[PDB]
Amino acid sequence: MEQVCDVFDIYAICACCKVENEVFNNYTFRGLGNKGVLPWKCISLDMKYFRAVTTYVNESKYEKLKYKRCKYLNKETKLQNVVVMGRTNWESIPKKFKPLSNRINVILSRTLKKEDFDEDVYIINKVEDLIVLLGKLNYYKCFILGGSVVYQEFLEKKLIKKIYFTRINSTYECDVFFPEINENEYQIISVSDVYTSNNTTLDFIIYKKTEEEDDFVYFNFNKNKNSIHPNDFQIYNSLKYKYHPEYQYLNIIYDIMMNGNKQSDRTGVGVLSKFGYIMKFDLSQYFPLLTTKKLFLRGIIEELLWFIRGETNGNTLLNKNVRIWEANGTREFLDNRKLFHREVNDLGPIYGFQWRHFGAEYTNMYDNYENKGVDQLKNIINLIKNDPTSRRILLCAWNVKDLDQMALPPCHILCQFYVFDGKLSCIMYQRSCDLGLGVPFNIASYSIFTHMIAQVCNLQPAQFIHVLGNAHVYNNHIDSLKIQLNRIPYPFPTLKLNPDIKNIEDFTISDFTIQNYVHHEKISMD
Amino acid sequence: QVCDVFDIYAICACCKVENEVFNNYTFRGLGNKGVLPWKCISLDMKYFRAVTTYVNESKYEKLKYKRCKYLNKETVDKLQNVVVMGRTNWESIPKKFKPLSNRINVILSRTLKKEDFDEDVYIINKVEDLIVLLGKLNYYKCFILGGSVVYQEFLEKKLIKKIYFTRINSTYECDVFFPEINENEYQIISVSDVYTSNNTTLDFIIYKKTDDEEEDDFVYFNFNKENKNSIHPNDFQIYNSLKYKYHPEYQYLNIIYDIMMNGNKQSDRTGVGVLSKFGYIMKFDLSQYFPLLTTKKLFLRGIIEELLWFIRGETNGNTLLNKNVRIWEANGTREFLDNRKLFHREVNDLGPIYGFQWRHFGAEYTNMYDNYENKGVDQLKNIINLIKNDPTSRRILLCAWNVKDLDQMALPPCHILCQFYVFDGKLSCIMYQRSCDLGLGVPFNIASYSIFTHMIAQVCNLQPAQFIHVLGNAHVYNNHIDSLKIQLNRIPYPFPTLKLNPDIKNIEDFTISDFTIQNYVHHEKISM
Ligand SMILES: NC(=O)C1=CN([C@@H]2O[C@H](COP(=O)(O)OP(=O)(O)OC[C@H]3O[C@@H](n4cnc5c(N)ncnc54)[C@H](OP(=O)(O)O)[C@@H]3O)[C@@H](O)[C@H]2O)C=CC1
Ligand SMILES: NC(=O)C1=CN([C@@H]2O[C@H](COP(=O)(O)OP(=O)(O)OC[C@H]3O[C@@H](n4cnc5c(N)ncnc54)[C@H](OP(=O)(O)O)[C@@H]3O)[C@@H](O)[C@H]2O)C=CC1
Ligand SMILES: CCc1nc(N)nc(N)c1Cc1cccc(-c2cccc(C(=O)O)c2)c1
Ligand SMILES: CCc1nc(N)nc(N)c1Cc1cccc(-c2cccc(C(=O)O)c2)c1
Ligand SMILES: O=c1ccn([C@H]2C[C@H](O)[C@@H](COP(=O)(O)O)O2)c(=O)[nH]1
Ligand SMILES: O=c1ccn([C@H]2C[C@H](O)[C@@H](COP(=O)(O)O)O2)c(=O)[nH]1
Repeated sequence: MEQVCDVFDIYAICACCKVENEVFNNYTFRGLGNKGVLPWKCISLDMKYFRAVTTYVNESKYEKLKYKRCKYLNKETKLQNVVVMGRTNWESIPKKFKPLSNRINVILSRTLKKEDFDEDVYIINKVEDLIVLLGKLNYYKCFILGGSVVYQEFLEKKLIKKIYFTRINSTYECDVFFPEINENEYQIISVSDVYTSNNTTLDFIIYKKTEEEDDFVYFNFNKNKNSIHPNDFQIYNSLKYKYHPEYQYLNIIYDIMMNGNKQSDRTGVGVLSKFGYIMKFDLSQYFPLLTTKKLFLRGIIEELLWFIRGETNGNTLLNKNVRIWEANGTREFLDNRKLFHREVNDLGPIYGFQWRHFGAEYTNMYDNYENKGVDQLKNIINLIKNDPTSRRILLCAWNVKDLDQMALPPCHILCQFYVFDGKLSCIMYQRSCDLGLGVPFNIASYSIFTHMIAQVCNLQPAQFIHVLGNAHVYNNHIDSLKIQLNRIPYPFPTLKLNPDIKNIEDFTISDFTIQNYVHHEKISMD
Repeated sequence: QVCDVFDIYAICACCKVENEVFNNYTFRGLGNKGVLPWKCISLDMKYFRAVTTYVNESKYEKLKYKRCKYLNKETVDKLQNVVVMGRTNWESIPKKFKPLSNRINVILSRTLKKEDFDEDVYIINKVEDLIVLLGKLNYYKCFILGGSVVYQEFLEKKLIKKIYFTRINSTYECDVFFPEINENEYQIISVSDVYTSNNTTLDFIIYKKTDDEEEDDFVYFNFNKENKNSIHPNDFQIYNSLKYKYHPEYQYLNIIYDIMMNGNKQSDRTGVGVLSKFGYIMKFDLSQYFPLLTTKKLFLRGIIEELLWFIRGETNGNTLLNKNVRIWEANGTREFLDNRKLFHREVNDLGPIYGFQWRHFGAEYTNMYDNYENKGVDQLKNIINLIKNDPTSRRILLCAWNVKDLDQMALPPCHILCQFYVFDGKLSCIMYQRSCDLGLGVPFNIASYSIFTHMIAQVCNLQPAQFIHVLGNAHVYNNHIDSLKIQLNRIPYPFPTLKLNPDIKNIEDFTISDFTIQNYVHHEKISM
C-alpha cells in the first residue's frame, strides 16, 4: 500500500573509494573505511556536499510530509533532518563535530545506552525503534550515514529510497565496504559535474529505488525524423540530471542522431550532420578523457610531440608503432591526391610544418627547415609570457597556399589562447568532426597541449574550449553510439606532467601520466 | 479586481500605418474599410486559434473556486474559453468560421436581437452584462477579440489583465487603430522569437497590468555554486523583469549581461580596461529575419562598401575614404603605421588585409596599386565553386589569417575565417572572430557577415539559412558600460528584412544600390 521509506523519506548518503588493463563497474567504488576510520585524509568538497544534503530542509514542503505521515499512522492534523549512525561510525567522528550540527542525531547500538552519552542524541537498539521514533518526531528527511553494517541492513530491508553516493576516484586500503547495489533494485537517475578536491577527482551520483505556464504553451504554438527509436535510449533518457561534462559530448551525438541532416560525403559512407557546436572542459578540475568507452593516449601524445618537433615524416610515427597517419601516406593515397612526386609517408606541409615553418616552401620530409617560415609556436609562447592580454595569440594550421600539397587539409584549424589571473584557456576550432571516432581523441590532444603550453609559460590550465564546425556521425557508427549513449560516465581521470620541463620542445612520452582512468569497455565503432 | 477574478484578456494584431521616431505605438493598425489591413498572415492566425482555444482543465478548479467566493456563492449555478467580439468585428468574419470553433461566442451589440443566433451564441448590450454572464458560466479564460471600440472601452475600464499583442512589421493603409497602451498602466513582460509569414516579419509580445523528489536534488547539485563585478542588477530592472526573452536579439544582449555580471577585469593597450570572457556562439536564422539590432540605431552603407571593397580584393584605404567610409582611417595614418614598424608603407596602404587574402592568398604583396591579377589563391572563387560543385564538402573555408603576412598588415584580421555548410538547397555560414568589441564592433559584424551570407547564397542559387557567430576573446570596454546598461533595458522590435537585387548572379557584380533594408524599426541611437 505504502513503503516505509516513502512515508518517512529515508535516504542513505555515503562516499566510496576504489580498493586494491582491468574491468570496471559500479562496484569498483566501494571502499568505506579502514581500521575504524576513513581510508583517506579529509576530502573537503565531499564534506561540504555531505553537510549541505544532510542539513538542508524546505519548510514549505513539511505540511505535505506531515499530512502524509499522519495518514499512514492514522492520526489527524527550526525544522531539521534526522541522521542515523552506527555506533562504530559515531565513535570515529571527531568530538568537536558531535552531535552533528543542526541535525537530529540518532545512534544505533546494543552495547551502549543513553547513560553512556553526554551529547544531545537519541539511542535506539533496533531498526524498528527508528520507525517508531520517526512517527513521533517533527523532521524533514532521514539520512542514514552508515557505517557498513548500518548500510547493509537498511538496504536488506528495502528501507532506502535514494542513495546519495560520492565516487572517490582514487585507491586506498580498506577493510569495510559498501554493499553491492543490486541493479535490479536501484538505478542511477542523476550524475553531477566532476570536481577535484585534495588531489583526487570525484563526482556525486544518485541511485533511486526502482499563469505564466500558459504563456509558455502559447509561445510553443509552432513546435520519427531520422529512423532512431525511443527504447534505444532508455537509460540515457531516464537520467534526470546529466551534469557530468562527458554529456557535452554525448548530448551532441544525441542531437545529431535526432535532428541531423542526412548527407553523403567524400568517403561515401554517408553521415548525419549539424553545423556549429561548443563544448567546454575545466582542466583545473579533471582531464576529460571519455569514460563511456576505452581510449588510449600513447599514439596521440607521440603525434603531439611529432607536431611540436615540426616533423612531417610519417615513418617516425610508424617506427613507434603509431599508425594514425599510415593510410594518409600510401602511394595510392598520395597519387589520388595528385601528389605524384611525393615519397611514401612524406605527408607534406601539414601541422608540424605549419606550427614551426608557416610560409616556408616545402621540399621533402628530410629537409632542414631551420629559420625558414614563421615559427608561430615560439611566437605564441612568447606572447603568453610577455603580452598575456593580447587578443592575437593564435596558432594556425590552415595555410591556404599549402593545402593542395598536404596529404590532406587540417581539421584542427586553429588554437586561440586566453590568459587571466595566471590561468590559461584554449579554444580550438575544428572544421570537420567525426563525432564517433575522431572527436574523443581530439579533445584529449588539445587538452594535453593546453597543459604543456600552460606549464612552460608558468600558468595553470583552465578551460579547454572546443568549437565544432561540420559535426557529423557516420551511419556506420550509429549502432555503436547507441550502445555508448546508454552507458553512465565515470569520474574523469587526471593528467600529470613532469614539472621540470620548462620549454615546449623538451617533453618526451614519459613526462605524461594519466592517473585513475576508470572506463567502460572498448568499442569498435564499426 | 474584476479582470483578475474573471481572467479577462485582450488579443490583437497591429501593423504599422501610413528620421522617424519609433515606440510601442508604432504598431497600432487594426483594420481598414471593414476588413483586415493586410492579406492573410497565416502565422498570427495559427497563434490566434491556439491562444483562444487553449484550456487547462486541471487548473479550472481554483478559478471556479475564486470566482464563486467573489460572488458570495458556493457553485457557479468540456471547458472552453469565452470570446468577446464587437458587432462590426463579428459581422466582418467569414461565414464559414462563425461560430468560432470550440469557443463560447459573446457579442456586444446595441442593435442585434438575441433571436437571430442560437442559444449557444450570446448577445449582450453593455459591458457589465458580460461580468454578469461570466458569473454564470463555466469557462477557462475570457478573450476580447476587438474591434477598436471594444478594445477602447474595455481598456479605459481597467478590465484587461493582459494583452496578447502581435506586432506585424509592415505598413498598410488603416482606418481603425488600437488605443495607445499607457506604459504606466501596462508593461511588456514577454517577447517571442521573430518570424516570417506571407512576406512580413512579425513577433508576439505580452503586456501585463502593473515530483519535488527531484526539486531537492537540484539544490544539492548547486551546493558549490556560491555576481562579482560592481554592477547593480537593479540597473537592469526592465531586463530582469522580463519572463520569456525569446527574441534573437537577446542572444546579443544576454552576452553583454554575462560579461558585465561575470567578466574578468583586464586592461588593454589603450589603458581603457575591459571585461572579458572566452568562447560564445550566437545563431541567427536568416530565413526568418535580418538580425540588425533594434535596441539602438545602426547604419549599413559603410558596412556594405567595406564588403564590396573586400570582394574587389582591394587594400587601398583611400578608396573607402573618398566614399566617406572611415572604418579603416585610424589604421592607415602615418603614426599608426610607424607604430606597426611599417616605416616604408604609404599612408592608407593597409597591406595584405582581407581583400588581398580572399583573392590572392600567398601572393607577394608590393603596394596597393600593383596588378595582382592571377597571383596567389583566389579563395573567394574557390569556395563559390565548392558550394556549387561539391556542396557536401567539409573544406569550404575562407581564411584571412595568413600567418606569413600578419606583420605586413596594418593590423591582423579580427574575422579569422568563414566556413559554409550546404543542405537541402540552403546555405549556412560560421564566422569565427578572435576579438569582439561587444559594444561597438559586434553589432556591425553580425550585419556584415549576415549580408555576405545572403550574397554567397544568391550567386550560388541557394537560400540563406543560419549565420553562426563564434566569439573568441569577447570584451566590453569599461567606457561602454553605462551605454549598454541603457541598452539592456530596451525591448527589441521585430527585426527588419534584407532584399538583394535578384538579377545579380556573380559575387563581383554587386553594387551599393543592390541592397535594401526593409521595415527597420529601432530605438534611438546611442553613443557608446
Ligand atoms: N565513507 C563513508 O561513507 C562512511 C564510512 N564509515 C566507516 O565505516 C566504518 C564503520 O562502519 P562499521 O564498521 O560497518 O560499523 P557501523 O558504523 O556500521 O556501526 C556498527 C555498530 O552499530 C550498531 N548497530 C548496527 N545495527 C544495529 C541494530 N540493528 N540494532 C542495534 N545496534 C546496531 C552496533 O553497535 P554495538 O556494537 O554497540 O551494538 C554495531 O556494532 C568506519 O571505518 C567508518 O569510518 C562510516 C560511515 C560512512
Ligand atoms: N487584427 C485585429 O486585431 C482585429 C481586427 N479587426 C478589425 O477591426 C475593425 C473593426 O473596428 P470596430 O468597427 O471598432 O469593430 P467593433 O467590433 O469595435 O464595432 C463595435 C460594435 O460593437 C457594439 N458595441 C460597442 N461597444 C458596445 C457597448 N458598450 N455595449 C453594446 N454594444 C457595443 C456596437 O454594435 P451596434 O452597432 O449593434 O451598436 C458597435 O458597432 C474591422 O475592420 C475588423 O476587421 C477585428 C478584430 C480584431
Ligand atoms: C567521508 C564523509 C562522508 N561523506 C558522505 N558523502 N557520506 C558519508 N556517510 C560520509 C561519512 C560520515 C558519516 C557520518 C558523519 C561524518 C562526519 C565527519 C566529520 C564531520 C561531520 C560534520 O557533519 O561536521 C560529519 C561523516
Ligand atoms: C488578424 C487576426 C487576429 N489576430 C489576433 N492576434 N488577434 C485578433 N483579434 C485578430 C482578429 C480576429 C478577431 C476575431 C476573430 C478573428 C477570426 C477570423 C477568421 C477565423 C477565425 C477563427 O477562429 O477561425 C477568427 C480574427
Ligand atoms: O583529427 C581529425 C581528423 C579527421 N577527422 C575526421 C573528420 C572527417 O570525418 C574526416 C576528414 O574529412 P574531410 O573533412 O577532410 O573531408 O576525418 C576528425 O574528426 N579528427
Ligand atoms: O571588425 C572588427 C574590428 C575590430 N573589432 C575590435 C575588437 C577589439 O576591441 C579590437 C581589435 O584589436 P586587437 O584585438 O588587435 O587588439 O577591435 C571588432 O570587434 N570588430
